[PDB]
Amino acid sequence: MATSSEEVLLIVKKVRQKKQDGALYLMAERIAWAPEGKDRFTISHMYADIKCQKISPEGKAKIQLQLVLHAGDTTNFHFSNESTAVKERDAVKDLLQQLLPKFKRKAN
Amino acid sequence: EEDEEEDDEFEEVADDPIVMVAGRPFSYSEVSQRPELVAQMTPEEKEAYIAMGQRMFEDLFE
Repeated sequence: MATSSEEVLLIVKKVRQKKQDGALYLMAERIAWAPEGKDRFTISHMYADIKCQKISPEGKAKIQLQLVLHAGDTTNFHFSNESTAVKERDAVKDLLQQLLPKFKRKAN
Repeated sequence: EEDEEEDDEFEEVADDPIVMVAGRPFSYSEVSQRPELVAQMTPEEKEAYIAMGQRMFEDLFE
């Protein structure tokens, strides 16, 4: 969505951020989430400020994805796509983990 | 307004890049754990692995 034309990695939908149904957008250099149908993302984090990740594995009925940033903030994305939730989480997690080193900037 | 989020089972994910070996996509922690992989990895792949490591290596110093 950036004017710089970034490489959108993965567009996840039915992504609930604290009971807020929206979508999780993994963009080239930033992970941004927005509810239902919004142009302006609600939560935008850059792979450069993210320290590590945390994810609810297959032992979780609720498909969640926590992002631990260097700032001292951790956001847990609650995927509720009954058909892809887990895979979309795992996908995001995969892309997230793999793409992190590209912008990873230890500021803490 | 409530909270259905608990955080009782999360895998601390680690920023791990993908390094191909012999044309096969392996993870960095995967390639590093397998000496045979780096031993079967081409110069390009080895340099790629090394370079990919330098990226993370340049993000330390603390």
